[PDB]
Amino acid sequence: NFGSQTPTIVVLKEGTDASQGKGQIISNINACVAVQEALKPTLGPLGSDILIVTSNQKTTISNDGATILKLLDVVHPAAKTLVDISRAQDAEVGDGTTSVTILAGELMKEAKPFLEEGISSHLIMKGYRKAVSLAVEKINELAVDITSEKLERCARTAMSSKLIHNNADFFVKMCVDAVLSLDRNDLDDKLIGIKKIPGGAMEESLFINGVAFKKTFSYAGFEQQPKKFNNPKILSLNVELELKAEKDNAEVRVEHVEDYQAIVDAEWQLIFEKLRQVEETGANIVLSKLPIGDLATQFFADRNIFCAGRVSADDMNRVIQAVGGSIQSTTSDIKPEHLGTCALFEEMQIGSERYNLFQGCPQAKTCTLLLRGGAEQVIAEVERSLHDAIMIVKRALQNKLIVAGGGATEMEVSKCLRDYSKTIAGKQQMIINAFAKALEVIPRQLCENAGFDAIEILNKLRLAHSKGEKWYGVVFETENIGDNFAKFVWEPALVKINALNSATEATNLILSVDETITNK
Amino acid sequence: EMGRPFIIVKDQGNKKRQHGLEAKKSHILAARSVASIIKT
Amino acid sequence: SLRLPQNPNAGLFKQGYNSYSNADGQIIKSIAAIRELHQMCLTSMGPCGRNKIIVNHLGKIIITNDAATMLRELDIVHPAVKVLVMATEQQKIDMGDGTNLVMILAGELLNVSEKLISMGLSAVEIIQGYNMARKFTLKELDEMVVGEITDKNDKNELLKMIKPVISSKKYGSEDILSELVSEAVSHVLPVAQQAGEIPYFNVDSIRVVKIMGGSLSNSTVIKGMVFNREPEGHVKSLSEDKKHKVAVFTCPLDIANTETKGTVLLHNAQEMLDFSKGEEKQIDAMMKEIADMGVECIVAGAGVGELALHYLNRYGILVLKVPSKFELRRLCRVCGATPLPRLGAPTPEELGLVETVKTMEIGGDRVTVFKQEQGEISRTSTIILRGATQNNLDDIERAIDDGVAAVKGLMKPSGGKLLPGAGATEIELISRITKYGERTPGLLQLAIKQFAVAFEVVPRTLAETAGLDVNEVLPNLYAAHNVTEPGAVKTDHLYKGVDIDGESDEGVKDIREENIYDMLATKKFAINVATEAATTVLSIDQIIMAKK
Amino acid sequence: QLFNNSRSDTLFLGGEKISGDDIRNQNVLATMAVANVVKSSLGPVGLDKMLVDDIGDFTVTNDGATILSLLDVQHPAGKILVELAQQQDREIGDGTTSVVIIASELLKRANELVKNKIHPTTIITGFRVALREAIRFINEVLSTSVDTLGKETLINIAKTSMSSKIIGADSDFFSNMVVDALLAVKTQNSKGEIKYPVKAVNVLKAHGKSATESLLVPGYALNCTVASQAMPKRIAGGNVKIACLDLNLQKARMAMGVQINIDDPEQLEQIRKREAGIVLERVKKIIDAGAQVVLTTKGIDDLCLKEFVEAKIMGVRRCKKEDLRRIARATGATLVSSMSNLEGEETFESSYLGLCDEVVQAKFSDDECILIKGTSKHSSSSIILRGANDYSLDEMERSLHDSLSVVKRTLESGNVVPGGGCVEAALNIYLDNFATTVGSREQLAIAEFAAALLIIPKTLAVNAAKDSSELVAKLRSYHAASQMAKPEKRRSYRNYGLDLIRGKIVDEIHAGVLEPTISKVKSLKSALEACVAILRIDTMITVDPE
Ligand SMILES: Nc1ncnc2c1ncn2[C@@H]1O[C@H](COP(=O)(O)OP(=O)(O)O)[C@@H](O)[C@H]1O
Ligand SMILES: Nc1ncnc2c1ncn2[C@@H]1O[C@H](COP(=O)(O)OP(=O)(O)O)[C@@H](O)[C@H]1O
Ligand SMILES: Nc1ncnc2c1ncn2[C@@H]1O[C@H](COP(=O)(O)OP(=O)(O)O)[C@@H](O)[C@H]1O
Ligand SMILES: [Mg+2]
Ligand SMILES: [Mg+2]
Ligand SMILES: [Mg+2]
Repeated sequence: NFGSQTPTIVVLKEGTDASQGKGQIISNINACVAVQEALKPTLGPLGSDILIVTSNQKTTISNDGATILKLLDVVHPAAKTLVDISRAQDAEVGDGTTSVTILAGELMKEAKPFLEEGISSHLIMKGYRKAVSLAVEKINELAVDITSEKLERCARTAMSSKLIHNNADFFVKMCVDAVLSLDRNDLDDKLIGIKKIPGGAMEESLFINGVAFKKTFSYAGFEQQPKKFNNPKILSLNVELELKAEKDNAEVRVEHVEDYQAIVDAEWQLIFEKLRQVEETGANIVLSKLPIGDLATQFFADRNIFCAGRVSADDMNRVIQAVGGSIQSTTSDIKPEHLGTCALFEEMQIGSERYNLFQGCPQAKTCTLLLRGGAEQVIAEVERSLHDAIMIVKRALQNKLIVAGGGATEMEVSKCLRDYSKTIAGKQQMIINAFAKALEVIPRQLCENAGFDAIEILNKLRLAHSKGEKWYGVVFETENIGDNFAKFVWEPALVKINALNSATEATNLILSVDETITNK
Repeated sequence: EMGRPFIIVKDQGNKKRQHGLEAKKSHILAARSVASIIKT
Repeated sequence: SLRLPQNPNAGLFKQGYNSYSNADGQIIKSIAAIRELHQMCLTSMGPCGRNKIIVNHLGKIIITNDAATMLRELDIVHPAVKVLVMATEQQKIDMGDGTNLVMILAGELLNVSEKLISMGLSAVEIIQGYNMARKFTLKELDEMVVGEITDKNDKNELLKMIKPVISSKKYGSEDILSELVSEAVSHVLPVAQQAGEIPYFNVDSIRVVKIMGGSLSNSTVIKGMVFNREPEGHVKSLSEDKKHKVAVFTCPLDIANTETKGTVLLHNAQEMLDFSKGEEKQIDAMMKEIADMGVECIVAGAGVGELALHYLNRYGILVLKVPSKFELRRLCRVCGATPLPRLGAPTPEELGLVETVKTMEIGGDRVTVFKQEQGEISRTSTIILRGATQNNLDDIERAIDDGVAAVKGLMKPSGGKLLPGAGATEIELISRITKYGERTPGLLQLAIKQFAVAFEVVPRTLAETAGLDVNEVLPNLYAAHNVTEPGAVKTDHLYKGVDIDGESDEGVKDIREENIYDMLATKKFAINVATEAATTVLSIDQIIMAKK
Repeated sequence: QLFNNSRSDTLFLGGEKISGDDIRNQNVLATMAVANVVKSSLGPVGLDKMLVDDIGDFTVTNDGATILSLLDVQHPAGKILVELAQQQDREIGDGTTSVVIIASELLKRANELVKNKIHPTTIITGFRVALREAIRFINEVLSTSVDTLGKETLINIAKTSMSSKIIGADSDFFSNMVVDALLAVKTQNSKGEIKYPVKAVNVLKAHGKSATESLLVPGYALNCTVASQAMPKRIAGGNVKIACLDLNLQKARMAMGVQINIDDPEQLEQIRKREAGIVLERVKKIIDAGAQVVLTTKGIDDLCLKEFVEAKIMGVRRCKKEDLRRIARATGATLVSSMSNLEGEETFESSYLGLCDEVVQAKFSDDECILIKGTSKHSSSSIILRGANDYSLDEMERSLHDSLSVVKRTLESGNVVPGGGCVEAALNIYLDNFATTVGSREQLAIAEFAAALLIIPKTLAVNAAKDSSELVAKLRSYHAASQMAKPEKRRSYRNYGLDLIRGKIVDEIHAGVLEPTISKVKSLKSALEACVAILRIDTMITVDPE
């Protein structure tokens, strides 16, 4: 009434998208399938890799489903569900992140023709939630207690689809002794830490019983310190050795010139007092987080005592576990029994970078590897393979289980599910049989990267489950299909358990959402 | 497209994608340009 | 003739001001504006309800079917819609239950009011029709109540309360989600039966920790609080048992500093030589009295200096960082400790008891385990929630809070007062108000009879979201209520309700076997807020907006 | 999809060239984008759609023939279904909705077949071998037009075409009008072969009353206005002579490009008087012949109007050329372009005049039309539609036009098949056992072809807001048991389809739903050629305009 315009009130602020109609939930399916299109060729040891360059011009080459989704910034609400299941699978088990996204996207693709029909949204989720319940119990039948036979086989299969997999005759030997240094109930993720050195060849890497860190700073009295110790004593200290104000405040009031000379001499004596207490204990190596000036470094040079500083907090945490020492935040409490040691100490230069080598300790929980490679991504991909391979043998120590891989898992689980759909329902049988065919995308796509015919393989898989039982799977070398138990290819059950639960939860989340609202 | 903007990743039109034989040919010719410089 | 007078004397107000009145169909447009966001919450109603995705301006995505949570991130324009938005938020705060009912019921009262206004009913007579019908509605709810919770804690009885509430929010598996919430409730209850003490409960006691990875079946209940923390000096499994003595300090551990111009004063070199060793003896003397009391763990509320952390590692005392306030406040309720600011020796009566403190890898990071045991029971237990996606972890946290809020409804009133579920509560009120509309002479019976028609949305929504025809299923349900009551007592026909999928044709027999019920305390405020929400919209004859 | 490919690396093209699976993915999206329209318009439960020209005018069109014609699609593969919907009108005239949905589904399910690495030639052969057995199976399951004693066919033939249209509820009334209209306009050629000249029935647009009160005109109705108002509005009596002339009755210039040069001024007037006198010489022969109605293709000058009023003759001007040809055969008149014969003399013969019972001009809602009824030589028919507005009659005009083409196929070929998803569901069970015999890589191609035909019966239940599974699952129960029904009628199990109103499975013969057999043969062959051409495109090259 205040104007002739009389505008029409809009319920939502301008810029809000629309929804409902027909195809809104279909838009979320095509978004996940398109993301799946990139991760399908990366499946299998013969698979390829994806080159991704971000807005910062940072080159990264990854076939991992978790790393690929971290590089790209996904603004699509439903497509971000594949990112969560990729990071959740990589956090616990570390392997199968590519298979989870491929499986989760296939469950949405098989549910696409069901949404176009009169099938309700909740009726589709009833099929996936019921089939995953019988699928987890089927994995327990696939697994074996394997208390007999006492890391070697599972570490070789984890390196597949990724670099150095052909070098598994070498790097796998270091992955076995890496986690064995970690005692049960601890299994520290930092102590397996690996440093990357640009340059060199990856075949020149070697195993070290302890942590190796970068100096990052050049000391004027560094060369005067011996680089070869026959029986070194490592002393971890949080003290800051140099000439500086002591605690949090600096002020000096001196009335007389005679007392002014004693103030300077007192500062030198207090700094040297902390230096004498270190020499009286016979500590050959001193590590500190806080900076250390050239005054304390030169004092340790005449005594043939090694000095170091600037070391990160994560590296010195590995020192205490390597030599079995302790952290002393003051120099007055240093006692002989708190100092660690090792067999020998030698400083070797690797790729124009000198490191401190800790090795030869009787009991050491620290494992640090030095990797080499031509490209900056080569040294990144190797540790990326080693970090994922250690988590496989890490979970094997808690529970020892073997499940046949190479598509053998999805074919045996889908067999018992087709029988369940035959006995009951017939309303749900269309959904259950679709779930059995949705599990077949993993063995089908994995055989497409090798150039083999998918029709000939899949037709020979279904009819062969009589005499093949649970261990019947695909063989790459002979191009034929044969028992994987004789092929020695092994894999823990924790990979397939979390893969079926993450793919079902991610699929049922989007199928239960028919509307997506984006403000602004 | 169905009539609504489809964007999976930020900076859609900015980033490009190479695949197939054309992706392999561009990588070999990129090394041939560097080789012929070093071979001299 | 070429240009209009363009509303002369419109310069009395700014050009951004607009006037909208009940005349010229704007009251109809306001009701039509409700239906835009009403259908959004209709598909989210019930156990088969569909969750919705809402992206805010910052990029955060919250996937939930709760009407109170969805309307928070949405930007509302129409003024009368904010009346409906703020009405659903009050229901979530007060009772923590029945949020989707207030959104749907208040929206249907305006839909049936469109026919009432078209017939010529004034806004005054329409308000009086809903107020007189609501007073009769609240009186019939107390007459139709069946059963009671009786004892506070039971293993079976908690499955008839929390389970039907969490069935609508992330349905999934039934017994898996019900056992996790029902376990944490039994720990925070003081019990102490036959003592005659006044029961007490806290809705913020139970905390849900979101941890990505794993599966829902791997979740468990922890009697203690779980934080993501890295111990400074060392990690200790504390296998030496005999429990522990723990102390909590809300103040940081460090030399007391003067609040004004803290400065080191050294007159001569004699005072400088003893200044370095002087500060070392201060922390040593203060931390020695704590170690002599047998305190193996110290909870700090701020940053602790390195000089203080040195002597704590000498006696093997753990160090915990508790930032802000509320995180540290709930720690003392677990062990039963009283914080004190000073760094001196704590009082032995104020020391807590925690048997084990463990650090293990759950979601890839080190978490500290405060879990308690059978004896020396603790309060404010936490529930570890494992999931593949973080979006599911957010609504399940609110789904557990809905079950925790249902426990609060067992304290203030005399009992639980279970009502028939599956929509049987709103359906029985239809036949009772219909008889009430005839008993009232005059023109006010038009708004009373249509007030019961608005209750038909509950059976129609549950039937539509279940994939069933509302034309076949709904009239078949009235056949049980059309036979009224026989010549004999003990009539079980009040348990008939709406079924999801399955064999349809009504079904689920009597809901007494299904064990799904509703809370009476929730339905009391759900009808009152929804009625006042629609009454406020109908009581406004003219709406004025600014700037747009 | 995903990120755009690089532009001509080492290829040196001025346009855009994309290769790989991105072409076949965009080709499916081209057919899926145009299908979602045609999908919801299929079946009696389908709903009309409104197209807007942005100029203020709207167009309500149910079938996908005009929808795809109006909607501009610049995608190269998207124009195939646009031309396919325009094609289906040419051969059969009906089925534009089913041919687009089937052809879009054949490509949709084939998108997963190429991911198997199966070559399209194996996919194409699998669809063609299954089609050769499908056409033969349709000829085995057809039913004769005999049925019971009475016809009981042509009435039910029109009711199937009236479905999906707003007049579908009135189909019982319009069933007798379409049958009686086509039987009147039938002709004979090829020494005994009966032909059906579709579009010969005039469709008139009138306002008022209702569609149920539309009267079938026993004869031809010409749409035009009376020349002069002084002419008699109604002509009665038997044997009404009608003259159809294609010659201009207006005064025209002498020859074309010549020039008239006059020397003696006394002849200036006499030469000009002859130019106006020659025109009236042809009118004098018409008046003496007794022609009551004079039909002229072009206009009529005022010189010829005064002679028609005095002689009580009805003149008509601005007649369509195609309209007068149907009047000549119906009334028996011979079309006269000019007055002449083999001899040098010029005269008019009475044999060129037609005969009918009555000629009357009716005026309803600003629409003036001359009703010609009771043609002795050859009967005719006309339908006057009544509706809300002109655009409401635009859909009713095309609704009756599709019904004339369906009845034509049943009279020429008496073989009909039941509707409601009977043919699409019966071909599935027949091709399931046939694919197992061939095997190899063609077993999956035939299996997907039988499942692609399921989109037609499933679309019926989706647009009806009912449960599709219970209707399709019970549908297969009769067809799967029909192949195994085995000889001995007691067979049954066949000719069953979905009833969308009652939600039950009943016999389509008793329900009155039948469809021509030739409509299934031409639809499956035309829908396949659209899918074959798309599956064979590896690379799309788009050259920018200069
Ligand atoms: N040597 C092998 N022989 C057969 N199958 C293998 C072999 N190595 C890996 N696979 C299969 O490849 C699949 C993917 O393995 P991997 O690359 O470790 O996970 P992702 O593809 O998620 O990175 C596994 O499911 C496994 O069955
Ligand atoms: N399995 C079931 N069968 C029948 N009815 C159910 C079922 N689960 C829930 N309901 C009913 O659906 C209603 C949903 O309530 P809702 O509005 O979601 O409460 P809130 O908003 O507090 O979550 C409940 O009142 C309950 O009676
Ligand atoms: N009364 C009916 N009952 C069931 N199905 C029908 C009925 N009428 C038509 N149909 C089905 O609808 C489909 C489309 O029919 P129609 O509308 O005549 O063609 P179009 O959709 O191409 O215009 C046909 O295949 C037929 O099987
Ligand atoms: Mg892997
Ligand atoms: Mg609830
Ligand atoms: Mg038709």
